[PDB]
Amino acid sequence: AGVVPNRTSSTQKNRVGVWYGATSNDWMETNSAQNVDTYFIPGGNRAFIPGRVNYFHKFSGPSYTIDTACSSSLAALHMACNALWRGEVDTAIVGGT
Amino acid sequence: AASGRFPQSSSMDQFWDVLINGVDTHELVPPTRWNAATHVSEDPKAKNVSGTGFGCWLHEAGEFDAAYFNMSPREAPQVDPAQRLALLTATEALEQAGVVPNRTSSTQKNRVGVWYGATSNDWMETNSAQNVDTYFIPGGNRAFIPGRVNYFHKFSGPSYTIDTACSSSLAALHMACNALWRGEVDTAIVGGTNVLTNPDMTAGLDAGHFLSRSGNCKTFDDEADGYCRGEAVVTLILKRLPDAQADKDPIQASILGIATNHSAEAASITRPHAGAQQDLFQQVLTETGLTANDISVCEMHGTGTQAGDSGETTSVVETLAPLNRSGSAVRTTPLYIGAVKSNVGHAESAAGVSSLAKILLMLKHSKIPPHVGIKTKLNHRLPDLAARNTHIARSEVPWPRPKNGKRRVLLNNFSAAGGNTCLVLEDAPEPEDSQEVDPREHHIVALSAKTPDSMVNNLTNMITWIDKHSGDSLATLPQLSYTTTARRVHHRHRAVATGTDLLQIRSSLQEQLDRRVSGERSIPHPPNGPSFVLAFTGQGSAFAGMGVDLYKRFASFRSDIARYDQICEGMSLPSIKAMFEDEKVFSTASPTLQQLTHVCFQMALYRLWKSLGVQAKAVVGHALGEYA
Amino acid sequence: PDAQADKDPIQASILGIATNHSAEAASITRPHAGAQQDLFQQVLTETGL
Amino acid sequence: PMAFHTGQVDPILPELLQVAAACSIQDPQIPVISPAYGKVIRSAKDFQPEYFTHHCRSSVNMVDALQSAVEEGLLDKNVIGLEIGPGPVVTQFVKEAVGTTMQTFASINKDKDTWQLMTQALAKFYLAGASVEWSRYHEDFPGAQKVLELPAYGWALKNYWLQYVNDWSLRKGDPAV
Amino acid sequence: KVLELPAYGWALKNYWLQYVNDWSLRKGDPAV
Amino acid sequence: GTVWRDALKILSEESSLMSLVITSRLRDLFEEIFDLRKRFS
Amino acid sequence: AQMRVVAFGDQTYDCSEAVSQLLRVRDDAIVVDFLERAPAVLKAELARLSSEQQEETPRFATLAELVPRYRAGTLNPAVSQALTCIAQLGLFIRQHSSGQEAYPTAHDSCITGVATGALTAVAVGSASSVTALVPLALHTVAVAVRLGARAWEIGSCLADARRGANGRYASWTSAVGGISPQDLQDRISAYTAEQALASVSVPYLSAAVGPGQSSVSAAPVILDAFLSTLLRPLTTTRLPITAPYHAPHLFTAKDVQHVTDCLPPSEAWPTVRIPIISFSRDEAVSRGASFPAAMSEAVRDCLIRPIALDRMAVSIANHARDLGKDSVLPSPIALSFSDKLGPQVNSHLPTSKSIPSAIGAEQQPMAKSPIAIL
Amino acid sequence: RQHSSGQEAYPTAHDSCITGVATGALTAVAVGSASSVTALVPLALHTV
Amino acid sequence: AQMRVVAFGDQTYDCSEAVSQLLRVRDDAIVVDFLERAPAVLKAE
Repeated sequence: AGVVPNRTSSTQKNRVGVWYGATSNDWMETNSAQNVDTYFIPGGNRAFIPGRVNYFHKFSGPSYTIDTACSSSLAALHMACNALWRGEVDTAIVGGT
Repeated sequence: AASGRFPQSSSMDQFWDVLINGVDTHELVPPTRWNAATHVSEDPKAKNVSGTGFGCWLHEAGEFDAAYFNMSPREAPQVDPAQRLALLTATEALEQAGVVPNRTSSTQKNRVGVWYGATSNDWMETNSAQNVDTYFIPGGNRAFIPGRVNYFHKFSGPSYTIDTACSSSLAALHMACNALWRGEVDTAIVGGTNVLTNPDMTAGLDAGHFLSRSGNCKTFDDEADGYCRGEAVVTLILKRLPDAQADKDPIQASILGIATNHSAEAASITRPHAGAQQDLFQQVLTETGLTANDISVCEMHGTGTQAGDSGETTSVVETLAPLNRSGSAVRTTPLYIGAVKSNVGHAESAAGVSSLAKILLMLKHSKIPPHVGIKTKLNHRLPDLAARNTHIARSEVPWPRPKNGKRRVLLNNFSAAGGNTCLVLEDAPEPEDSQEVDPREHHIVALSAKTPDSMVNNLTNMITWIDKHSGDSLATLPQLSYTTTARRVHHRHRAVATGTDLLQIRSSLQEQLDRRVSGERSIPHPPNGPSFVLAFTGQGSAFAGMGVDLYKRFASFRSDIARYDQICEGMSLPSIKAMFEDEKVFSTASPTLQQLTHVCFQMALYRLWKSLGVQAKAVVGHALGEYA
Repeated sequence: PDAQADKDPIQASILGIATNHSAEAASITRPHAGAQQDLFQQVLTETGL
Repeated sequence: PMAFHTGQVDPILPELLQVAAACSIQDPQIPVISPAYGKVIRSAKDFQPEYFTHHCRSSVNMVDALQSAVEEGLLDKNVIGLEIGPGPVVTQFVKEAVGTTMQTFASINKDKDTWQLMTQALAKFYLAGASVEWSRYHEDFPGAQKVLELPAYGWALKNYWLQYVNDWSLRKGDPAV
Repeated sequence: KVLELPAYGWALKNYWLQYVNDWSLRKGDPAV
Repeated sequence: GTVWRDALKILSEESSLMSLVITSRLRDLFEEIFDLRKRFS
Repeated sequence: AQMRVVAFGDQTYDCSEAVSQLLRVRDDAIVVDFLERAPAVLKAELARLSSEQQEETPRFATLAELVPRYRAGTLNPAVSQALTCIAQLGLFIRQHSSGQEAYPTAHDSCITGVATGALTAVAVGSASSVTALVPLALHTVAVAVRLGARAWEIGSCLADARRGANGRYASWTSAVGGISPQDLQDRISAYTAEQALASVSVPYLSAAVGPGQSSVSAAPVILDAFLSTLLRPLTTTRLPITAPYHAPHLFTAKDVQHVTDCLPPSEAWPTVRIPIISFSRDEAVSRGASFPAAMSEAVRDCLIRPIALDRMAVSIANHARDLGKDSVLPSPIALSFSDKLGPQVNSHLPTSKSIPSAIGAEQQPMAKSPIAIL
Repeated sequence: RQHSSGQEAYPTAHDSCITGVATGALTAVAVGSASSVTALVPLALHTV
Repeated sequence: AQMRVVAFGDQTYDCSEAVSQLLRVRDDAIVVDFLERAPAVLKAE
């Protein structure tokens, strides 16, 4: 999308949100659970899926994970569309995992 | 309304008891969850062993009524305690709030949405995972936490689960306010759950130096090594103020604004920093339209971390307690800052709603409870609160509400996932005029259950409760009357009691209880949809002032009678409304008036009982009664 | 407005979207068609076609 | 004052017939026990204008209609009777028809109060298992309906739990040894 | 105008924690 | 009457998900107790 | 020397496409703010009602889920009334904020409406801006739902739901053609005399349309029976009017007073500055009346007086002459058979381009907008 | 706010005049060029 | 026959309190709409 943070008004860092649907974290239940360590909880909780994206690109807008089960992603899309609709964010990042 | 289950608390009132008595509820993990001897070590070396065992535990979290929510004994265990408790609290909140299925227009099907925050599903990872079965995903998936609340109560509105980690439920509150301000819903159900059965959650948190190996959260204490585990479940009922006042529903407080940002500028992925938090606090103050002085109390997200507490405190004081350039306080009134986490631990997902719950009781009882997070000495990193007229109440302080004024509060729920969310809250609208006694003299109390054993239990518990509250006030019986009748979700087996005062209610329920205890087997009376035949009498037995109480007390009935009267007057028939308004007319009243009064009385009365869902298998009528 | 202002690429455009819950279901397992149909016309209204 | 269901009402029957003829008749949704015919009517064919003249003139046969009902199984001791009207005159007739142990009560009577008869009746009724929407019955008093906070409803709870056992979480990743 | 160009060339390595010894089938059972 | 006796237990353990399960267990009701008992004969 | 007339319609116009194309509006914030807000004042007055309304009350999540049950005929008069009113206000609020169209003024324009449109008309005539129209417009939403609601009270009282309804609500009104309103009135009177029917249950002439056109309302059982007696060359066509209206025998002044009880008493209510053409009365033109009084009067038009649509055209023209205007623009909003209005009004009597704006302004705002997937 | 929420009538050439100094001049142009708050808003954004 | 004059000021007047009070407007959507588009078009310029 050619997005460069703080290049234009719509791409300013504080106007950018993230929303991602996720049905489960099997990684921390099965794989990292065999040996728990310091980055177990940073690596396994669902909230870090959108969070990590905000931290890397320095987006100070909202961060959310949605679980409606098999509709999670469109539910997240709905929340994101609502944010653009109410002016809460200029740009919205929507995904599903 | 708000209902919930917190540590050492089966209700909001026992959580007031936890707070006002300065109770500190942390304790070693009970054996029901996991064994501390094997899972906890002073210095962990072996894998999946943690340095701490402590948490504040809901010891009754497993308690659930399978017969109330339509569940079998094989299905109910496999349901997560977050789901079960969410159903209980949400139900209770509907009983305390203004929502019953098929009542007013605010209670319709899709107009009622549900949002719940959840940061952990341990039940499906640990307990149901030992033997998987059909009701594994039916009982473990978080989407069903709001889902089941929609299925049972037949609320067709939206259903969402939010996971912002430790900010989850307040994030869900944000979503709820956004929908109430989109028109998607009006009744909103907001809650949060955090019931955990996995030791790995603990061990991973401790591996990340999140948890405190000494004790509970110590907010503001000079030696503070982390937060501590805590468990809670909440559900609230929310409505836009115009509709809430339209129905004269109870209102404990009003949320003015809520906002969310993220701490993007952080030097790490773990600690939220102060700049984003301050920008958020001022954002909500500007948005809602209030100065520092308007907020007299701030419920902080205190995790009992030296860095977190000092950082947040600086953002709060720099917003709500700025200092003049000369060095004098800008505040004219005092700020009292506190953290609920010092008592009931760090509920993570349910932390936000727990904090809000604290406020609702602080608002109700007009008091600020003591702060127990300071064990030894105040933290040296904190800014000088006394010069800014900020205070940590060590003992309870009078918190009276100014005359013709509303004190407002700032609440904070933040997450290690770096999202930051907070709201501004306000006292509820003053009454319309003042208190008034219910002119109804005689009242009706309704009891229900799906099982005879449960029935016996509810009878006993109701009798004991009456013995507790018998003499507090006269308004107890009208409130509990209109409440038990309208505000409840009843099932098949059901008991009734009437009287002027609570004593008569007790005598009735006691009598019925004796019938249950003695001379009643363990099987129920027939559950067929218990067939009714309705018998309609002729005008022979009619008398003066017949059904005046029904005409003065019941509006649906009054509507029907008034309508029938106008229908009569337009057809060149006598006016029957007078017979119910005034009794003296019955002496001189003509056969047509007598007869029409009788038949109108019967049609209205039939419609009244049908309004109670009385399904008539058939009807019989004697002379004139058949017309009805 | 922001999209066209920044000369961003646009592959398509979402008119609208909606959500309800199947409350009238027999079971927790299977969503039923009445709610779904009401939701389809719900988005056809919200979107306007 | 007059004597109904006798030769006295003979002159009013033609005009009454026209009154009945101006009406709109539909099949009953539930059976009608008819004392006029001493029979259970399920069809609109029997409610024609002649019914109302016949009713006015003919005797009220409770015994024949009730006995007709019980023989069809529509009524028995398990069924609930409810008096909609002043006084329990008709319920006693149903009671005498089906059996002495049938639960039948009334609500509005001149001797006892409304609420007394109501608790004795409604108890036994809803004890039998019936459904209600109490909202429609109480949604009343636009100015006196003030609602305040009260504690929760009494719960009858049992412990449903799957015990975590054997400490298998510490052995995650290890084989069976 | 924005052209569709190749995505960033990633320097990729496999980062994985193998699930081993089928311990999920023995959930609830003792060591033995 | 044997199958009349067993079917009741098959009901008690379960009681449309549950319905399909009940009839599947018969082989191995939301739409189509006495109606069941008579449907056997 | 041209005068635009803003004409609103009744229940007959299908507003499904209307409401549909309204929630398409992303081009102004007051449209979406008002349309989203409409359920709030609506629900604030939806709760004070009888029990039977609480029985068959349909579900609707927003103003969207009403559409399928509207087309299916399973939507009640109270909500379908409010929905038509919302659609009319939404189209106006659109056209005059989104559409960059100036607001009506007493000099160059008048307002008219039929049944629901009368309520809508009071609101537009009482404001000096769209932004000032918004609150009055919502108060009108509440009036509309209480109007349809009370109509359904009495209508349900007259006749209950039919067995073969299956949730679909029958139409109390039908359009007749090939006969003059007076001659049809005579046929109604004759049918009344020959058949045994009550005084409230009688058929009546609900509207007078044209020299050979009119509309009659009765019960689906009764109306069917009456319409069955009218034989060709006469015409009979169904219409979606789901409650009795325009019946001075069924309703009185107390019903009007009650429908408007949702308007609190105050002295700051704006008056009707734009003249409203109330053609179904003795007084063709009414201006200056207060908003509550104007509303109660419009409610009385809906509930009590018959529609005289044969007097509408000339009524507009008379006022056009009063202000010395040669011709009129029609600007219909959700009006059934609106295309033929313009010629009809101009028969009694003897060109547009968009305005561009700043780069990014002529398009929609940055609040709400059809989100692009980049 | 004064002329919509405040329900204050919009200025007219007959009964009123507008003036401004520095910034006020620009804003004055905008208020002087509209008939109504609705017609003032686009000219308002232009003026910003 | 009184005539109202609408007088606007310059930078010398402190508009901090003004805008602080204008972000509080809710009753009418055009004010929050104007204050929504104003900073966006502002930063766009």
